[PDB]
Amino acid sequence: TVVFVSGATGFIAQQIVKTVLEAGYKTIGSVRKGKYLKSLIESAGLNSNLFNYVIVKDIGAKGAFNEALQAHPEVTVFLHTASIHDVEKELLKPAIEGTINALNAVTVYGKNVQRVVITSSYAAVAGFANLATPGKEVNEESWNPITYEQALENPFLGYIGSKKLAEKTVWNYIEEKKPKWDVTFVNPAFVLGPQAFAVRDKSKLNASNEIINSLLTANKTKVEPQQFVGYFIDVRDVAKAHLIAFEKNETVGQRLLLANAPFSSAGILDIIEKDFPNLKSELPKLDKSKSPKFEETESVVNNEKTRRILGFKFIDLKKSVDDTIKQLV
Ligand SMILES: NC(=O)C1=CN([C@@H]2O[C@H](COP(=O)(O)OP(=O)(O)OC[C@H]3O[C@@H](n4cnc5c(N)ncnc54)[C@H](OP(=O)(O)O)[C@@H]3O)[C@@H](O)[C@H]2O)C=CC1
Repeated sequence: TVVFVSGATGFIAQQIVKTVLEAGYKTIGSVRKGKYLKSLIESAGLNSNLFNYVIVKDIGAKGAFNEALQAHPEVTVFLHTASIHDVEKELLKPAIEGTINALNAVTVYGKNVQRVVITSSYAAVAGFANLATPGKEVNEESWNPITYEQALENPFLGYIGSKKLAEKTVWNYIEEKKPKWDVTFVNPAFVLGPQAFAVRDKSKLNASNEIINSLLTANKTKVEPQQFVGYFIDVRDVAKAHLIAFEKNETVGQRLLLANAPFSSAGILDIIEKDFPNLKSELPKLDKSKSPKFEETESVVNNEKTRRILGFKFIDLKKSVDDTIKQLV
């Protein structure tokens, strides 16, 4: 098998590129640095003859992957991973077009592709903010009731909208165009965990791991840490689920809800104080009033279907946080 991965230099994608190579599959990643990632795998001890790369400056531009799928027609898996606070220019339309630019380039040029795995999100599963359904039931088939108009009112709700709607463009495409490849959706919740190989900037991680990292850099930046609630998932569990999304035949047309257990910025902090006492002078005191309560925004995730299909045991929060902190010293 030959697995293509868009935006390979990303947080989840680097873990995706890693666990695939550990399964012996070939890999071909996209890059905006190609030697930054190839020097990373070989030095990591991985079996390093299963990876090359392509250069793609932008995903939201038309035909972004055509010359990538016209230089290598051998690919048979497409892992579309590349897709918070922005600048408030435009976040919705490039997110839906960036996906469409790939569904138009995988169909028009990549015909050796059989399975496509679109990395979506839990934001396309349950509602946020004014559409919060606290205490209510959500599962693989549930959908965020947010609309395009109700989105991009916030860099937060806009990201929530841009992720719920970009998955819709795949659902509309597979029926409007009726392609020859099969689709699978991996819907990761709040992804935590350590980098695939090596951290590059210890002061700022990805937007998701800053949930952990802000607790460390708070006393340096003198920034009161923004607290969060919701469901977490370890980046290694998401990486393993992306393989099952194309290696297994029962994941076809399934929205793999990649959520473990609830979490909280306060709950994550307690793990760091116990397992890393040398940091007790670097960890802050969280305000009990600034803390969002769980039973108020988040629904009840019913991913019983996904856990049964994945079949493996996920990484607990303690191991996820411990492995995360171990990298940043
Ligand atoms: N907690 C989480 O991590 C969550 C993850 N997800 C989804 O999973 C995916 C992985 O995100 P994650 O790894 O955590 O975050 P990162 O920011 O680390 O990943 C971003 C990736 O997308 C690429 N990219 C972004 N914008 C562009 C662009 N305009 N043109 C080309 N490439 C671009 C980046 O390439 P480069 O870095 O080289 O610029 C990078 O590889 C995302 O699509 C995210 O929405 C879903 C829900 C939550």
